[PDB]
Parts: sequence; C-alpha cells; structure tokens
Amino acid sequence: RPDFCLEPPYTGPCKARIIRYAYNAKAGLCQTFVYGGCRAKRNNFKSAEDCMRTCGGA
Repeated sequence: RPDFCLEPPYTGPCKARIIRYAYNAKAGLCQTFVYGGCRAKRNNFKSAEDCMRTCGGA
C-alpha cells in the first residue's frame, strides 16, 4: 500500500459535491468522501475496488 494511501482525503478548494473514494487507514478499507471538483490528490478514486487494488494489503 503506497504512502499517499495514508494521507487524509483532500476536498480541495472548488465547491462541487462529487463523491469519490479514499483509503481510510484506520478501517483498512476505502470510504467515500466529497471531492470539491479541483486539485485532486492521489488518494481519490472513482470506485471502491480501484481504491483497494492500489491501497489495499494482502
């Protein structure tokens, strides 16, 4: 699981309400969050499994 999988989901400064997934290191699973629509960081995925294939474990 790469380093950016541990960094909190960044909404960003734009004001859209779009639902994306980000890995949640405390649960060990990906959970949704609201992306504002610009300047996506890496822990920002468009399905639960893309998130887990990148940020998941064994």
